[PDB]
Amino acid sequence: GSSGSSGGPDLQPKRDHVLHVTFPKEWKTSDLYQLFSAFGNIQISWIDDTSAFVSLSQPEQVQIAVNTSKYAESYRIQTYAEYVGKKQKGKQVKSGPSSG
Repeated sequence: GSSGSSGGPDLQPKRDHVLHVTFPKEWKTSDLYQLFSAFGNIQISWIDDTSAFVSLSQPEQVQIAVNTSKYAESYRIQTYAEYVGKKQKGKQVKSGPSSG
């Protein structure tokens, strides 16, 4: 319990490198790594039974990782902002440059 409002932890930049991927439980760490393997060593974060996160080095890759999910129906990939957007939405016009 503490009073007053001060600073402390720095602020993190837009979560672009991160990608929200939702795959079926049937999947596994092998399916993820292997899939994204195209890029190389990555950090797969297990959130929920069907919720996972992906981390990349360069933003460019994002494009591809997104162009692949387009046709891919089994799984779905989207930008961190795009994903969260649904859950919470501040005050800023929204746009859907992708299916939807």
